[PDB]
Amino acid sequence: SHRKFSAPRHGSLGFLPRKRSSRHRGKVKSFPKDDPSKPVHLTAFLGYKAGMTHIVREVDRPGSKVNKKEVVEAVTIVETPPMVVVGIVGYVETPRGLRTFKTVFAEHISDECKRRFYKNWHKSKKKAFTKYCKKWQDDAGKRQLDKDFSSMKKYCQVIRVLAHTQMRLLPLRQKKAHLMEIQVNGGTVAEKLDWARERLEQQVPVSQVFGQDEMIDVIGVTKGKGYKGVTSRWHTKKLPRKTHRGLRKVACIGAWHPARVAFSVARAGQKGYHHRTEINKKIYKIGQGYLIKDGKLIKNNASTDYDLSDKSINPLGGFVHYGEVTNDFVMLKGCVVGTKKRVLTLRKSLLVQTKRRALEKIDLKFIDTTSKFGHGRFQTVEEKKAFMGPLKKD
Amino acid sequence: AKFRISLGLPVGAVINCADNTGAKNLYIISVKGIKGRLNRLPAAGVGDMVMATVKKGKPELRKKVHPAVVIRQRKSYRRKDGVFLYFEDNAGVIVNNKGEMKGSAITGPVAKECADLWPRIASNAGSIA
RNA sequence: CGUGCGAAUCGGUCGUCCGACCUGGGUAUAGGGGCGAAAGACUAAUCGAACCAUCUAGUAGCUGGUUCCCUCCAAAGUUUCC
RNA sequence: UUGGUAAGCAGAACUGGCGCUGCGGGAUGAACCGAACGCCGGGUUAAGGCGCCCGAUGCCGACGCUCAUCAGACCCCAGAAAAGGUGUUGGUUGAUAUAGACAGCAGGAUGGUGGCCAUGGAAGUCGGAAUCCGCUAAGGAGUGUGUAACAACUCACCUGCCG
RNA sequence: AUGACUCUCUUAAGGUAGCCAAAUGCCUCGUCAUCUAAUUAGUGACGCGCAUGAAUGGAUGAACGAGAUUCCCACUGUCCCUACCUACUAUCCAGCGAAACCACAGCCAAGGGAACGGGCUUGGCGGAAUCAGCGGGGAAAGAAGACCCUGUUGAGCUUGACU
RNA sequence: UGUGGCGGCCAAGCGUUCAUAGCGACGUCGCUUUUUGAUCCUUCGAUGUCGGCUCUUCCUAUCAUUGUGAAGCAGAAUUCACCAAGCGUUGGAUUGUUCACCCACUAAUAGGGAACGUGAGCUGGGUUUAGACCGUCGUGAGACAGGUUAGUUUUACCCUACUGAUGAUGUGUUGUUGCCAUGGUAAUCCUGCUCAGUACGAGAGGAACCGCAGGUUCAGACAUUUGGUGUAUGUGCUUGGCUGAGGAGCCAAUGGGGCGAAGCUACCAUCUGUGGGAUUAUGACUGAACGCCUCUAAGUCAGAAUCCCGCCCAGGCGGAACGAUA
Repeated sequence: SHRKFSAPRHGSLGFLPRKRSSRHRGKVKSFPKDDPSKPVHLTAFLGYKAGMTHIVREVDRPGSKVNKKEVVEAVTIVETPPMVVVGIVGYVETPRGLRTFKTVFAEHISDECKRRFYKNWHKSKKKAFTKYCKKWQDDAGKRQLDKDFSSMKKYCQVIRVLAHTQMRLLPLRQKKAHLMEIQVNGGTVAEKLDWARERLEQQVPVSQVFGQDEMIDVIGVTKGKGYKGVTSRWHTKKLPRKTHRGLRKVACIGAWHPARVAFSVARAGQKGYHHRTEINKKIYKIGQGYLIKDGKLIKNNASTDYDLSDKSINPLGGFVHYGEVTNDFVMLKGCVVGTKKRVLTLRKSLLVQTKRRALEKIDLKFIDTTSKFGHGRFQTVEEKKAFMGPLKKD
Repeated sequence: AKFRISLGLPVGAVINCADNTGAKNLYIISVKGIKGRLNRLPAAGVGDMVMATVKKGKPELRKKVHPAVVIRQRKSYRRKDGVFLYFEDNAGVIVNNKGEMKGSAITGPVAKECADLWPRIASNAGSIA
């Protein structure tokens, strides 16, 4: 006998192995598909979640009732010190998949990157890549090496690069810089590898991977939340107040006979810290860091064209629970996964993007700095003194 | 076309009236346009078009269902522009099925989402929002 | 609480509270018997007939059980009268 | 073989089982098919089998039938018909043909007559029983479509090409 | 339509005051009126009353009620739709440390079978040892079914059963 | 499997005519087990026995939507059939309901199974113990598918199952980056403008695509802004007591009360939700069988909420390529 009236159901039945993710950095499960027509470029990159604030813009979309009017849309701030290549890595095509073929490293690998090979840097003689480099300046290691760069040049078809972050430049406690494979999509593998080598030990900035007003996809790990109940985890109906042993439950587990209990049904357990891949997050501006010149330091990030004050995206008292943002940044409309301080893999889209809500070019008119630690009313410290006069300290 | 709102007038509320019919109370029996879900109480807000019983007025009108419209609200609703906006009361008029008023004028303001939407109230209006 | 603190408790909310009120001591009523503002209530954790010993190992066309091996033969549920 | 629509239902005649009984076979199991047993060596068998699971066709085994966008594969046994087919395949009866059939592609398809009884009309065409000849190579007192009556257009039956 | 009136069979008389779809009316969610947007509900009349009716008591009524029932103003997490906080446990550690229950045990399909198998048959399959939860399954535990039937087994009640 | 439920064959006639658009008298072949019956095979040293609360899966005999054929289809609509069970199928009054009937909204408010799904999940409102009152029966103890009032819902710490958390196995020890076998699976429906007061229609009425702009229903996140919490016991007030008294505060199982950072958090705040292949109905190109035709017999085309791979989630008693190696 049957269900008297119908509903729909509680939760998504693809996402269901609701376990605490095996990895702490978002894995890219799938990069795009290349076409030898277009020139070389990296695909992915690395940032850190540092904040959230307002904007204000004057909108064009002909048709709707918000045309040439001024909305406010919200944003996140992702901080992006430019990344440093240290190697290449070749993959081959097969009938059991994609076997990894040969790996090489640069002569000079930093100590934030010699920090990525250890569980303990305190006791260890830091001996990784000590015998390896050696090869890069003897006349019997220019040939063996370029035997092999001439072996990828034949056999391999997929080519990738490898880049360590820069945690000498972030305001965090830690010092262990993230190694991350990245696909290089473009010309025939000959060209693809003429470009790579040439970049070992160089810096690659965010101007080069991404551009303004783009549609990127955002990969990471969730804000975690503890072994939580069935009412918080799955979003069921509470029970009515008279129930003998509790009312934040499912009251019927299963029927009598197919006498098991099915993975379909909702249960207690761990809430959050899953892995997750949201899409189609826009880019409203790519920021510039604190460049010094001619004595003075220049720090106008937030300076829009429509108010030209001296301020950077940084708010009064700093961003909360994080730091100050000096290094060049990207400004995402909408919210993104993870806590503050947590590391956020980027990516292009797979899907070739033409609608109208894609091709919408953006320029802004306001960017928020009023302290988030409280309930702010002042845009910049100097403006305060001017409103308030001198205090009993002066 | 109509943007959405943050809504608070579900079934069996009593909003007061803002026309000169001989109607104080309006009582919402259901909302027009709504489809469903198990256990959800169907609700209207500003600009929506309710179905309504009058509860104390000119005996003429009491006992029967007329279509009403909502005009001011007590729930807070965010316009695109940035602001949260809210009123003193819950205020609405008695309408025939096609969208035209029953009273001559309105005792108060109107909300401009509900002075935008309708083609037959904004010219009765006291002061739009 | 419900393998409890309790073989009927404890908590918040409750009914009466100068009158057929509410309690200590001494005393009369004893089992087809007592007592009952009357529910078959109460009569030492027992009540539409209390408890202790005997007659007693009371009787059962009905349940349950019924202890070492090999050798040989091997049935009946149908007929009258209760 | 009696009651009951029927029941893995109630009830009786003859013989043989099961209960008390294991053994080959029917994947599976009281009753169905083979055979009834002290402990074992050779031999041949019953009923059933012979791709692998699994002993045995790993035969130059015979002649036919059948395609399924829900095929078929064994006594009791465990899935079902009235009604239909221009799939293909055997069979039975009787007509159309070198005197020129069967396609197809062309030319005719009449008057007395609008045949009489009914009905507001029955020109052949709801309807009723009756249902003829002058002409011929051939044209029926009529095969259908169409109208208030028709008109107007087919087909019964014959002709040229074709073999 | 309606029946003031008239007869006719019957018993010890044959229901007189009042009072109803009730704490009492089968048909029944009786039907006119009242309260709701909508009412097997509540209340105001109508009596045909299966089986209303006068100390076996009838009809009424101020006060009263931890008694049964309906609707309006107040107020609310009872609901739309759930959030967060605090106290004590639960959790982890040292010291002390019991119970119920237990053929043997413990992953599924379908098949037969005392007709709803964890063990049999055919398939799917099977990778030490364990911490927190849950309440599908063990036709879970708990008590020689309290219902029904039998027994030539009893008791408590009652009269025209027998003594 | 009689009664119930559902469906076929034959065709007198209904249909202005015309048996078959849409129906189906006399008759007759069946299917189902969401109706009650039949019977008693299993359970009496016990399978907890009415209906609502909550949750999942299946069927389909298709109520919506997708894809098409027929109408007695001019357009709007309405009716019969096909593939199709992808995705939904709601809020209220009287009643204990299973059933019934009315209000309103709607793309639509199709039907069923799962021990008549579901009491160591709840509720006990009904039935079906012991108190009490009537209305029929009996001289009576007593009796009522005649009605009423009040009447205690026990256990989990063992196995499994399901959800999560440590670990096990191999390549010499250990660490870095990765591939993907097999499992899991996601998005859905609807207005407005425009076409257009156009096609069609002698009137009344009244369509469609491509292109815009929003919306529901479901899913996955998030806290800049509104909203909720508040024992930072953070700082204003304030009542009763208490240290002789002012300044400094304490007890009243958080004293009350006012505004409140951080963190948690809500369609009560904002953010995102998607690409290709083979083919079902069906409609078709060449073309036989069968001198003519013919979607079919051999050959060739288009084709869809279905199906399957991917996008996404988890990663095997499955590998790989790289550095240090006491």
